[PDB]
Amino acid sequence: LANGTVMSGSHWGVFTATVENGRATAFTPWEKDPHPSPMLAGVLDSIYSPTRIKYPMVRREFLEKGVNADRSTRGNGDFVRVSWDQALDLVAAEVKRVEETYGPEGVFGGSYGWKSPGRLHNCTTLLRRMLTLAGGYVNGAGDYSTGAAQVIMPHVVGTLEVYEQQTAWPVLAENTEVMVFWAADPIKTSQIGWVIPEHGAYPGLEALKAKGTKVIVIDPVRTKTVEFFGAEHITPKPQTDVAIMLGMAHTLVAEDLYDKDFIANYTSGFDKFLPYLDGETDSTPKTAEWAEGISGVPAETIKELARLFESKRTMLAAGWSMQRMHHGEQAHWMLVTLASMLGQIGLPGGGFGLSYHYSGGGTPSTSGPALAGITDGGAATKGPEWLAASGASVIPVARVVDMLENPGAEFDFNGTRSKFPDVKMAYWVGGNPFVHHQDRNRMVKAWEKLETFVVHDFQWTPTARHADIVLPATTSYERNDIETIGDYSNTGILAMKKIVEPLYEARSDYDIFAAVAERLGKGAEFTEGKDEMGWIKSFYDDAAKQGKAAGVQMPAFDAFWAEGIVEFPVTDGADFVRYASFREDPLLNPLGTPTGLIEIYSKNIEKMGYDDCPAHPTWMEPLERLDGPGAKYPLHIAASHPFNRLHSQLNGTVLREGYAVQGHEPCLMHPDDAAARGIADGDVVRVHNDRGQILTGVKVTDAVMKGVIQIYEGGWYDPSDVTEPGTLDKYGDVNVLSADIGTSKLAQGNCGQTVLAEVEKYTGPAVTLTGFVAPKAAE
Ligand SMILES: NC1=NC(=O)C2=N[C@H]3C(S)=C(SO)[C@@H](COP(=O)(O)OP(=O)(O)OC[C@H]4O[C@@H](n5cnc6c(=O)[nH]c(N)nc65)[C@H](O)[C@@H]4O)O[C@H]3NC2=N1
Ligand SMILES: NC1=NC(=O)C2=N[C@H]3C(S)=C(S)[C@@H](COP(=O)(O)OP(=O)(O)OC[C@H]4O[C@@H](n5cnc6c(=O)[nH]c(N)nc65)[C@H](O)[C@@H]4O)O[C@H]3NC2=N1
Ligand SMILES: [Mo+6]
Ligand SMILES: [O]
Repeated sequence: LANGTVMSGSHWGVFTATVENGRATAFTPWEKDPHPSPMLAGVLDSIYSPTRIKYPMVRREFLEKGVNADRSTRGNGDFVRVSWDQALDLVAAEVKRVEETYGPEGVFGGSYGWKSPGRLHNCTTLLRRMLTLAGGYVNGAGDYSTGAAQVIMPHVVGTLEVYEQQTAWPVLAENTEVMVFWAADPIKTSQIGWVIPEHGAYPGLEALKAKGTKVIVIDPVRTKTVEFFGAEHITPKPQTDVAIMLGMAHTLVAEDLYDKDFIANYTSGFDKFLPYLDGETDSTPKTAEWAEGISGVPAETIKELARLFESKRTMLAAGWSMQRMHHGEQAHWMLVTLASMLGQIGLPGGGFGLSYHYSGGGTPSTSGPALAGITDGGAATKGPEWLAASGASVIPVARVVDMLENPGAEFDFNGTRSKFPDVKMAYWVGGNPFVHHQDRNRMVKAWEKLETFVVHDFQWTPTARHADIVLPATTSYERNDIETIGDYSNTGILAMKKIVEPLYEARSDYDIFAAVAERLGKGAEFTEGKDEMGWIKSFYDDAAKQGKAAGVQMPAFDAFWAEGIVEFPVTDGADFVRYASFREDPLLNPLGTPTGLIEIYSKNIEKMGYDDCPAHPTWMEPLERLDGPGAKYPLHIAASHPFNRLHSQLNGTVLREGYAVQGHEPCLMHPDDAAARGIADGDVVRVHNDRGQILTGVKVTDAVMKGVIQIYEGGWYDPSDVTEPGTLDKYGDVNVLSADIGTSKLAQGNCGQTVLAEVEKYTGPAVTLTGFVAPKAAE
């Protein structure tokens, strides 16, 4: 049996595995990783945990009745174990039947999800590769992270902005005087990467603290970011950040401090925004005192913050939670507008940055080449013949349930009108929509419209428990692959080597789709005559020929594989200043906006005439907010990203023991809010509102501000009874309480953090958790 060490990587970093008699027994972090993540131990455990999917399973009702099956029982665990040949035939038959009967509009292939890194074993692209050969599919656009901000930014600054390289960390160390983390917890969220992370922000944060720079955190929760710096902490009522920004802007106008030259030469439309700010249009001057009444943040604090930002070199590093809410578009639009008034855009250490908390943004980029990977083939096809009627071929990701509920209906998106297709089948790989999507009870009922639902995963998630057909996938650690280290830095290329043999009857997504493509008569088209190592060698060889051309030397494929990693050099990467060239000469280097300047007022958005997205940053009442006029529930749920999970990943591993409270997902509550309900620390509680009800376990702390509770997203939904409408979730999936609505007509983003609820001590009948053990028939 195999004994030795093997280096690989993941979403949590680079590591070395210890293998003993063919079993991975420890994962040790890479020696050059400046800040390893404590979740590595959970990654290892994820391979062997009790929720690992062993065999291909078919839903008993679906097996016996096909499309006439009762669809209300999806999720009850009544599965039938089948052979791979049986399951593959069924999957291929169903894909073919739906394509022939309904056309490409009948198959939803968006399959949103964080999957695993790797250029070959990219399950979502592999699924689209197969669906392409099958006749077509409906896809998803945008994402659940910057759903509103990625659509508003291009109308304001010209590009996406959120997924672009930031002013380098070192530039910040020598020039920044005031660092503001606005709705950002970089310490918590910098642990993972889309591709292998280099954890480059930790060293960057460490240099700011060593320099003694003043740090301000604006967040309702006292996070590790606050604690790490001993920062001045401002706690607004969730969803009122725009009110505070207007209050600050108003102060800068009233005391005549803002930068008129900056505004005059680099922006457009300020004069159309001024009247609103002064109350000329609505009779409501947006003062610091007016902001105080809405946000709860003292008027004088708001004025002192405004003045400090204007007199010191300030960097506004904003997170994404505050645009994952109703009217999300205004949050970063107003932030840029405030940034414009301060006049530091394009100066070393000043301006704003939207990716300092995500995937190493700000870590100096190397001069290394770009790495490519398997494609879905669409760019060299001549896909479906599509047209309105049948409907749109692309929907904004968060409108999947609206689509199911309203086939043929029209919807708005960024100035256009399209129709919802009539989807009959959904195929999901590498995602967990039964945890990640909003308003669980609404979505549980809307799923009944799908005849067939196919899922691949290696863990028994809520999504997999609800499938008609479940196929067991392998982890990254049971195969070979290649991937980039550093989403922005491009630190190097890593060989992701196989650690152990596939467990049970698990198969890679690639092999599964290969076999399904074979049954549709398209085997060679899918595989291209290459095997695993042939694909990986061609990605590397292409990068090397690109490297060569640019003067970067790279070893031959087998030399690279023997080493396991290539590292690229940093040349001018550490001196990068975002927007510097625009500041230096705006006429020669203008933005990609109609006017070529920062658009505070948008004529383009004006012509769309959307009620929920005015032509300039505006304060608007959200669906529900803490202490809002007529608010029905009293507590705001900060349903943010989990510290010891990657979304739902690693919930069914040994890490859960360290944070669960009586077996349930933890809930942070302030002592005063606990006292009022006669709630003691460690008690099981019922959290509920009009959309659903869930059980969590309380942790009493003053880390959360009064009026706010913290229940992280990602908990595995564990319904008491799937056939009972609004059944109680026994574990703690925060998305059973959120609403499923668009941010506005412009972006249609998710409003996953626009949630209010009530909490009461749980006194009902004892409950048995069943989400962390495999379905009985799957053992
Ligand atoms: N109320 C909410 N608040 C929020 O803040 C919140 N966040 C969003 C955002 S920001 C995201 S990402 O943009 C989504 C993430 O949902 P996702 O389904 O990507 O989550 P995961 O728990 O990472 O599911 C991944 C899934 O894939 C499996 N897997 C891994 N490797 C592969 C593979 O190679 N083969 C297969 N077939 N499967 C793979 C994992 O095991 C895992 O189950 O959440 C939003 N919701 C929010 N709500
Ligand atoms: N460890 C960890 N696990 C993860 O699951 C995770 N996921 C990754 C992904 S996919 C992304 S897209 C990003 C998300 O990065 P993002 O900035 O969207 O993260 P959140 O955890 O949702 O919110 C961050 C902070 O915003 C605060 N906040 C909430 N609402 C308000 C409010 O209205 N006003 C203010 N001022 N602040 C508020 C929260 O309290 C929290 O500390 O993180 C990434 N990093 C990840 N880290
Ligand atoms: Mo995200
Ligand atoms: O994401």
